Amino acid sequence: MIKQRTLKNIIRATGVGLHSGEKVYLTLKPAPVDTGIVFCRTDLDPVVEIPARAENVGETTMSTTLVKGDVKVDTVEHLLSAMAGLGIDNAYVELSASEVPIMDGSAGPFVFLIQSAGLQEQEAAKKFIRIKREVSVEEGDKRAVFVPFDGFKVSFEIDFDHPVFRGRTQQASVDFSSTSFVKEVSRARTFGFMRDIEYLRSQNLALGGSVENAIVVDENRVLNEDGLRYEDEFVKHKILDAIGDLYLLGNSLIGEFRGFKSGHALNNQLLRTLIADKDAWEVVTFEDARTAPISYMRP
Ligand SMILES: CS[C@@H](Cn1nnc2cc(C#Cc3ccc(Cn4ccnc4CO)cc3)ccc21)N(O)C=O
Ligand SMILES: [Zn+2]
Repeated sequence: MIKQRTLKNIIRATGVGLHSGEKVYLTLKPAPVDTGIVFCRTDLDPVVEIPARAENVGETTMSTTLVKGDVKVDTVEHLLSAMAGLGIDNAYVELSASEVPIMDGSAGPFVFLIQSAGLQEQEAAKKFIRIKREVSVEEGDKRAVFVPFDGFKVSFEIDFDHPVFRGRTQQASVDFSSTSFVKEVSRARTFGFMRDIEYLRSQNLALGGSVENAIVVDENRVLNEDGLRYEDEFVKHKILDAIGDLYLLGNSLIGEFRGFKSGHALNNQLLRTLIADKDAWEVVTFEDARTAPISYMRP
């Protein structure tokens, strides 16, 4: 059987919210079978619980925000990507503030935190959502699509408005084996252009941002002293974001995602459209892991 997974132990991290600039304490707690990823705001009385599900998304401007009443959890995409990548089904994420800490701007520190706490396989079949039919959404020149594929694959194209490393676009495609996410995606940091960042800062946004958690591109040159972790780090980061948004389906996907200048807003539109189109998907489990189209690393 491909089994559900949780953490073996509680683990803690601290960081700053990139948007809010607030110091936040993060606790990952093990959870039992069929819990899913549940976020909680520990700083509120009573404590408020928000399942990490498409129906709980309230804002998608520059990050995915979960909302329940007037209670928000901002920037869930990078932590959710790490959980998707490692195959964590069940976890409580307890936050002392309205934003997940940015860490280094990738999923790398979250996958390390999770793999340090250890993975616990549970005595229940892991649930997958299979893409049975193509589903697509467009808005102007932007496109996001689910395509049937016996496995998990994510393609992305981004269009910069000017030349960066002497071209206007980057494309990447990752056909996932057990090991692809940690090695080729997890370390891809978020990025901003200096002129955009200057504008975001003027409007009192990106208050936690720095070279320590973001690639800063001034014109066509990277300002970060040590440069890039991958040649195509920027498009690999959009693949990271997309895997985090896809996990709001609450079950691991069997199929292909393609993004063309997509972002959190259109990614979330795709998810809502797929969820509505019940003939395009079906929940499945694998009692024989050897015949399953997706493998996870050993726990
Ligand atoms: C959760 S992140 C999101 C994409 N996203 N959205 N907003 C963002 C803001 C930034 C930033 C930044 C920043 C970097 C350095 C500095 C210091 N500074 C300024 C000028 N000169 C200096 C050097 O002294 C100031 C701000 C990066 C990515 C962003 N994402 O990936 C969603 O998925
Ligand atoms: Zn991101």
